[PDB]
Amino acid sequence: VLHDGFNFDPAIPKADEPLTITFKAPEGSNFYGYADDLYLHSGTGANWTGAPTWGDNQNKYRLKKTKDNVWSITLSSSIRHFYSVAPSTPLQTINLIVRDAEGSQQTYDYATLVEDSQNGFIWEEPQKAPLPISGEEKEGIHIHSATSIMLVLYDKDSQGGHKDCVFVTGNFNNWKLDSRYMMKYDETNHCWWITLEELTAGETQFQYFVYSASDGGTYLCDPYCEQALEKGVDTNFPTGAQAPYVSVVSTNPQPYQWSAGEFEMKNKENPVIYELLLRDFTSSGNLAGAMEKLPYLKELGIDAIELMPVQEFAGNDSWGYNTGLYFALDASYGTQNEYKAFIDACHQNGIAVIFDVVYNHTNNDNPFARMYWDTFNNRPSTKNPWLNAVTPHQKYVFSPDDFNHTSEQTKAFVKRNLKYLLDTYHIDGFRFDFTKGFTQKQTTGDDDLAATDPARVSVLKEYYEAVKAVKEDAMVTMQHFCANEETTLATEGIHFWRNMNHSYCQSAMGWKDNSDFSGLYDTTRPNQFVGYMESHDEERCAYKQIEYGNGALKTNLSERLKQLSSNAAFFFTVPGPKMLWQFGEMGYDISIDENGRTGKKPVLWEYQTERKSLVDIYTKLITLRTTHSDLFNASSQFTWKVSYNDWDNGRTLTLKAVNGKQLHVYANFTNASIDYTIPEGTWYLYLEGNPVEGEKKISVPAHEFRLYTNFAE
Ligand SMILES: OC[C@H]1O[C@H](OC[C@H]2O[C@H](O[C@H]3[C@H](O)[C@@H](O)[C@@H](O[C@H]4[C@H](O)[C@@H](O)[C@@H](O[C@H]5[C@H](O)[C@@H](O)[C@@H](O[C@H]6[C@H](O)[C@@H](O)[C@@H](O)O[C@@H]6CO)O[C@@H]5CO)O[C@@H]4CO)O[C@@H]3CO)[C@H](O)[C@@H](O)[C@@H]2O[C@H]2O[C@H](CO)[C@@H](O)[C@H](O)[C@H]2O)[C@H](O)[C@@H](O)[C@@H]1O
Ligand SMILES: OC[C@H]1O[C@H](O[C@H]2[C@H](O)[C@@H](O)[C@@H](O[C@H]3[C@H](O)[C@@H](O)[C@@H](O[C@H]4[C@H](O)[C@@H](O)[C@@H](O[C@H]5[C@H](O)[C@@H](O)[C@@H](O)O[C@@H]5CO)O[C@@H]4CO)O[C@@H]3CO)O[C@@H]2CO)[C@H](O)[C@@H](O)[C@@H]1O
Ligand SMILES: OC[C@H]1O[C@H](O[C@H]2[C@H](O)[C@@H](O)[C@@H](O[C@H]3[C@H](O)[C@@H](O)[C@@H](O[C@H]4[C@H](O)[C@@H](O)[C@@H](O[C@H]5[C@H](O)[C@@H](O)[C@@H](O)O[C@@H]5CO)O[C@@H]4CO)O[C@@H]3CO)O[C@@H]2CO)[C@H](O)[C@@H](O)[C@@H]1O
Ligand SMILES: [Ca+2]
Ligand SMILES: [Mn+2]
Repeated sequence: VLHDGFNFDPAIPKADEPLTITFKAPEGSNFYGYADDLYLHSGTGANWTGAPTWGDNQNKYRLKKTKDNVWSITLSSSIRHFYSVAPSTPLQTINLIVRDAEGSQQTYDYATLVEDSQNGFIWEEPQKAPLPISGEEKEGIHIHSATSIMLVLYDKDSQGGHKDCVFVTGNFNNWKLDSRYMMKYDETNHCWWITLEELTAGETQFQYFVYSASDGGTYLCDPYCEQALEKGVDTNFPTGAQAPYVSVVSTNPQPYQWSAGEFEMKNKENPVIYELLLRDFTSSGNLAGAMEKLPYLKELGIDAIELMPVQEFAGNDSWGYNTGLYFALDASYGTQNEYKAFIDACHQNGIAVIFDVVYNHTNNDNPFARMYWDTFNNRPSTKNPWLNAVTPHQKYVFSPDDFNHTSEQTKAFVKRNLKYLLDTYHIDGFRFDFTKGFTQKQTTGDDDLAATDPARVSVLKEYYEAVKAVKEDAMVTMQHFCANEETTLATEGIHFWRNMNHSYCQSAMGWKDNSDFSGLYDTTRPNQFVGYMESHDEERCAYKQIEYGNGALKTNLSERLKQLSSNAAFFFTVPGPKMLWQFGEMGYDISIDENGRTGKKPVLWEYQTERKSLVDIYTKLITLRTTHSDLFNASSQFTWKVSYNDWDNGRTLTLKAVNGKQLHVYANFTNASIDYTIPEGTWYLYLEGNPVEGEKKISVPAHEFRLYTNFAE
């Protein structure tokens, strides 16, 4: 009798006996009805000792077809002799891939356990025992003492099944599988657990080996670790450990001393948000480099820094939209305490901190993925309780590992992670990446995906309410781009990205086509829409000038900075929260496609002095929202003429406070001077408080604006 996949004679592989491996292709699978022989790509232990060169078709690697959909191979003399393993090396796992002769079609990483009598690895029945703790955050790493930690690993698949055993391996047992480090299973709580005793204080490194007869075994780290080494990044990644991740825990942490107490976001109803990628914001690409620039951002007058994703992402050179671990921040930007110090410094400068967080998808490195994996199709198992096997929204497939947001396990994980980041890092709110992806509906395009999904609306409220329960003044922004759902969710106090990049690129270039600014201001709830001329996802307004500008806007820096300054006068002057992408204030004009869309960008701090005239305008316009905040109250009456038809005679905006304060802006986006009659009144050129007669007529040069207040300071 044969199960689907790999079968073993002897049933329990023995390191020092021969082994017959029989592979049975399951129905639908890619070798189902395959006619020819298959080949074995295999090796022992974490790093596949003795693996051949991919495609080596020596007879010793041939699996003979013995029946329909059944192939067999014998590892002769012994397993140890087959892989040339030394007699005193514990041989505890065998990793198996079957492939065609061409090395084109294949199965994916699988392992089984090997008993090594000769070296003292004898199998034992795993014990059942009750979890000795209770409560809502049972899973993960509990520091019991300087010398002991309890590990708790959730294990229940979507078919109600679980693994057969779990070993903990690490620096404490030289990365071996050992019967003393077998976790006990609690069937009521659906958790493996163990206490590691007799650790030396300092740093414990570990991973799990999880095993079932039906799934085989796999190495994975703890999803709740706060610190991880990643193989290919950390030079000290342990030799005995398998890629990708090793969990790190200190039983004696040096705990960060937070300054003073109580931080509140300034201008909290309508903040100016600076979107920052640590990788490209400074030459050092890290927190320490960014910390040197907090004085610059404070003077700029911003209310909040939005950090592009800092949760552990694949490798160390990324935008961050490829999260492998959610409770560990990426050590390429710095240590846990450097993240706290950076956030503390922001706070001490008056600046809030928002984390960009990515819950649509994770990657193949996530323990949640590795726990229940399909080794035939290289994607999450259909039994995976957190992840979809196949992305429901086929228009947008950013990784193989799409979260199921109708899973209770997924929802509990996201809420616990949002609470963790608020409690540990003292952050001020969240920008949720791609909330449109929090859906189980089968779709193939933009319109079917964008149609209302009441379950998507419902889970986004749940996530919002979970954040508010922890910090009632936390700012929750969602990158959604689904109009009907945004109306419902904006009513609850959720903020939404309002993408005005297209219009302000067109105006920056001097093209009136599709230049309508009006989408920046939602007339119903202007404070719920975070409007931007630029984001990390879009082309730079100052780059489009160079590539496609009308006339002098291609070549004349002076004129380009005037036009970008006029854009800003039609942006920071508008009620509701606003976002700028790093260096827009200094006319950053490298194409998004330079060095590839997500590639490292040039770091051009010399632009801060060479385009200081634009930095000054941004600073004054942003600072105006602090010094005259009563003007930008959403109660203020706001009117503007910013359509396709508002061009040859200028664009206008007037903002009128209930207390009688007024702001008026005129701009000429054209390539020629235009005559304008200032509206009636006594006006000051606030960016210069020198008075100006209203009902008076001026010539406004190409690309320039005039800003007027009916107050002098
Ligand atoms: O380490 C390897 C590698 O991994 C990474 O790559 C992952 C991807 O990252 C990036 O994509 C991100 C965005 O940055 C993020 O902001 C977010 O953006 C999504 C939106 O959430 C989603 O809604 C959708 O937007 C659509 C929109 O829905 C639709 O309605 C319309 O909207 C317009 C409208 O048409 C218009 O009228 C106007 O009103 O404005 C609207 C707003 O635009 O069109 C929108 C845009 O199409 O899509 C966007 C993204 O475009 O979420 C994603 C993912 O979290 C990168 O931009 C992307 O290139 C990366 O994918 C790359 O890598 C993948 C595998 O690794 C691969 O599958 C993919 O093909 C490949 O290109 C890291 O971040 C890298 O740094 C790293 O090296
Ligand atoms: O420090 C030791 C060592 O560590 C790292 O390599 C080890 C891996 O971390 C470990 O997983 C294991 O690698 C396995 C691999 O996981 C497994 O999938 C298989 O790899 C096959 C692919 O399956 C197969 O498709 C083919 O891959 C091609 C790929 O198709 C092609 O598109 C292109 O990208 O190149 C690939 C390479 O030929 O072949 C590979 C096998 O080559 O088997 C692997 C084991 O052989 O063990 C690795 C070695 O210990 C580090 O990456 C390595 O530098 C370090 O020396
Ligand atoms: O009346 C005759 C003429 O009128 C119209 O064309 C003129 C436009 O009205 C005018 O604004 C100006 O066009 C600008 C355009 O507004 C501006 O955006 C820029 O266009 C660039 C894009 O910015 C750039 O991204 C790229 O667009 C590509 C895109 O990358 C690609 O993926 C795909 O979508 O195709 C697009 C090209 O179709 O390149 C364009 C440049 O082609 O600069 C434009 C001017 O260079 O000038 C137009 C006349 O030159 C009508 O549109 C036209 O049909 C009539 O013939
Ligand atoms: Ca990383
Ligand atoms: Mn999704």
